[PDB]
Amino acid sequence: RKESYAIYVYKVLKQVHPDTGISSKAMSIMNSFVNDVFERIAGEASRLAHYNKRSTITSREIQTAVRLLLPGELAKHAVSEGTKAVTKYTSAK
Amino acid sequence: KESYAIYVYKVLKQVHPDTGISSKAMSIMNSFVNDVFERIAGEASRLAHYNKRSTITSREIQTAVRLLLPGELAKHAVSEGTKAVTKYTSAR
Amino acid sequence: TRSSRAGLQFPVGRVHRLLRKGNYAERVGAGAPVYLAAVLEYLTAEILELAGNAARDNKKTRIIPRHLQLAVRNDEELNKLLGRVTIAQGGVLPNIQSVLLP
Amino acid sequence: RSSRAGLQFPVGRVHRLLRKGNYAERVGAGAPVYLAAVLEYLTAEILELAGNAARDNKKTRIIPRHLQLAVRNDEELNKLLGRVTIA
Amino acid sequence: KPHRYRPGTVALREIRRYQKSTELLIRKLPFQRLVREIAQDFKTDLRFQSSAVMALQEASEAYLVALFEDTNLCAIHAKRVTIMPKDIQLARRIRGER
Amino acid sequence: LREIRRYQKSTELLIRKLPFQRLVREIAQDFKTDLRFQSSAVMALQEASEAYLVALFEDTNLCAIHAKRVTIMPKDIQLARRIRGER
Amino acid sequence: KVLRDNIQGITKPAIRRLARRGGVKRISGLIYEETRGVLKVFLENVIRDAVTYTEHAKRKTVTAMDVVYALKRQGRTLYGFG
Amino acid sequence: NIQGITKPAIRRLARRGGVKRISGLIYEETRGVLKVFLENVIRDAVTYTEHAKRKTVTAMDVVYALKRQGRTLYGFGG
DNA sequence: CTGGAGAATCCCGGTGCCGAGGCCGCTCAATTGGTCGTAGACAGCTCTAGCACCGCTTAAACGCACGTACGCGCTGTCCCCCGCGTTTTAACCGCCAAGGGGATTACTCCCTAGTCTCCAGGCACGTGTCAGA
DNA sequence: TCTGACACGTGCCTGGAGACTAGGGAGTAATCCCCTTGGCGGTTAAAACGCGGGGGACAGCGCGTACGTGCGTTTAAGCGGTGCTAGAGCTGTCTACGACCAATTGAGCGGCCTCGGCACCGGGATTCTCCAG
Repeated sequence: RKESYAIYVYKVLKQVHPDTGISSKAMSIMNSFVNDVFERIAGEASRLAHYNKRSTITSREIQTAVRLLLPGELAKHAVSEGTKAVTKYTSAK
Repeated sequence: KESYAIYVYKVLKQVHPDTGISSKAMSIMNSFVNDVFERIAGEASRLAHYNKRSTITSREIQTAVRLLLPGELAKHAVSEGTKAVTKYTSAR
Repeated sequence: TRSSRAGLQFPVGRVHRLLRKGNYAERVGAGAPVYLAAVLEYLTAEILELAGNAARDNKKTRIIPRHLQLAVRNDEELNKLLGRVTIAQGGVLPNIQSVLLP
Repeated sequence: RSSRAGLQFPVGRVHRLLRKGNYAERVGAGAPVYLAAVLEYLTAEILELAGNAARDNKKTRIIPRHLQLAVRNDEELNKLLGRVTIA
Repeated sequence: KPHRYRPGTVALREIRRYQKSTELLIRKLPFQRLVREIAQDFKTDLRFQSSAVMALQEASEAYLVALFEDTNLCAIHAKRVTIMPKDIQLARRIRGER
Repeated sequence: LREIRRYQKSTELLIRKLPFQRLVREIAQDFKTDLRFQSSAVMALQEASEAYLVALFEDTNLCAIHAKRVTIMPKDIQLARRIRGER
Repeated sequence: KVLRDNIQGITKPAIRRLARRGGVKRISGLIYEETRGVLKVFLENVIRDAVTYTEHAKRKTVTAMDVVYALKRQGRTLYGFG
Repeated sequence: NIQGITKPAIRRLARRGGVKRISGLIYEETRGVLKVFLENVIRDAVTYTEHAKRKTVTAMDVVYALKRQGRTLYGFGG
């Protein structure tokens, strides 16, 4: 079998560009990229989890950590796409 | 003092029983030992993480120190550190 | 599943699996996986947009190392978050200075 | 167990900071023993530097002036600590 | 009739072709054998990856990209278009490692 | 003695507390409504600032020394901020 | 309550102490305010992530430990403040 | 046998890396630069090998090493 | 001074080399509500310092007149590392095989964190000279 | 020259230390396998040596220029001097929240494939440029 973190990446690619191919090297770029970005963000959430002196990591630490790492337009679509997406989910359980 | 105070001036009292010093340099060493401390401990954590191992012991500490600061300082570190571990394995 | 119920295209279950099995600490982030999935889906969408269109300017539909690195680096803030990274299959950038002209 | 390791520095204090640093649940069989012995070594090195550097001026105290003497004359940890200022 | 060039047209081919096309150029297997021979000083009968040595070529060329660009900046801020010992070493230094 | 001891021997903080403390207060208002008349924290701000000036002026200084100059042009601090990644 | 023009609090003779401590000669007055600009961007970065830190800590009178975490965020941790 | 490092081909991927001019002094010192950096990645690679019980190193191990050395590369997993 | 042959450089275009694409039951991960399991703020406020409180001369910055004291450009200068070019020598590309420990599955011996009891060095507070300002 | 906070000791801990108490992960045996050892053949990756050409940074020399020094000042700050409480940590707890599972259900997993994907020709079209005018 095969495994990567880019099958949903080319899914969203077909959501944006329905007739487009993908190189295998880019699939591993996306996989290593998702893991790298994940460990960085979870790292900063852990660091603030020290800083706030909580034994709990909730969404507050991650969101503010994202606010720490990316400055302006990533922040635009981060609170916009991120927070609005959280708004889209969190009305229910 | 919420620091490494008591052991630093403990051995400083072992070398100089009449010692006058300040808390500020002790805070400097507090940030130093805490800083290098979390460096080495984080290195052991990701060290066991990368090689798909669920154990962190003096091998992870040992090799982690070898990654952060090798050399003859590491040779004396495993010398007194390892022989010290041998002592603690024999004497408690 | 809850991933669709979150209004997500990315698997919220699998992302939460990265959270619990990632071991970077009673809970994990409440809205945080939705948040990160939204951001990563966004920046993913623009980088796929850049490689698809810019590569499509040469009639090709996949991403070459030139378009790999260029696709990554054409976002300035993503370049800031990835300033100390190495791009495997990247080659170079179009940063040709006039002093870089022979 | 620290004095019962015959060593100068605590294994339980440093071990408690290891645990509350929250790395993994499996703490080592002798991981804080060996780690505390290594920082016993190098901390003993910089404290011998503190005794000599304190005694530079018939004193028993190093100050950040003396810490700039030692660190700005240091190679190992001054190499290892780059972005660090002693106030 | 000899199709010889202008002094910089090779570097023009470098920027146009070699800055446009971005592929690895040195053969993986001899460098993999170099990793074997250098690896002889560590441990007997190690196995490697083709992908590890291709990663060595990738990290090698991107390494040359970073060293070349900050080496350039060290040259050009000092009003120089060529590269020296002092700008490669200083270029490595000014990151904050040295 | 002028440069080394007069210009280089001083390591204590150099500015009268209330004015630059109000610089900390003023600029701190200008981003989030506030660093205050802080006794030690404002001193940490000045110490941090001047230490950062030690770093940027020192690698800046090395860039000056190798480039056959003993004066400054802003391109040096721009390159230092570039290679550190401040810019 | 209203504060203007305190950038000269980073005084010129202090710039003589550290800048002339660096050994650089003819350190131009036309560059000092630009250096204060570098000070401006750096200090607003560390005050930036600092006020996000104490904003998470929801305190009104900021402690120096917040500044330590701020420099810590940029890897420029210094000794002598905790 | 470090002469497996073929210097004109090293110049070729230098050109591919965008290098515009190379002085004559650059070659041996660059062999020093790749010598130290390369001995770092093979070095810590060997430390990972000695801590574990494998004889087959991976490209992901090079990812781990570059993660320690601040030149992390994608495109191989991890 | 400009301006094309000509070698480096694309543009579809077909065709499958084979990889981007080709596809469904199931299973391993996994959704939902109670119990079990559980961590941080809750409003009010205490005493160090937060915000509001204040006068003068000398504190260190600001400013005037010597005065000094440093980079930077035109042009030469002779500098020197580079590239064409076929050929240079094993290495390259493509071909492979077959069991061995690599990779994987199974056996085996192991398996120390959590709570409480034991306990003793250590923290804030208080004296006082030689270390301290 | 002038003198007071940690050495030292005392309330008052409070975290090291250790023994139950269930508890689980790496070394290793065992099976297929990517390639190690050994074999194969044709094609080529790349670059010493010789010829060919321009090219790199940097000083001679001259212009030059500006903040520091010296001297003097100068109001906010130094230094001395206010007041009720701003707020940090604490106060007890409510107020409130969360994993595993009873129960299991759904898209990747497992399992295999595919047919045209885009690499390689096919032929043609760009292109810009460095040696010609």
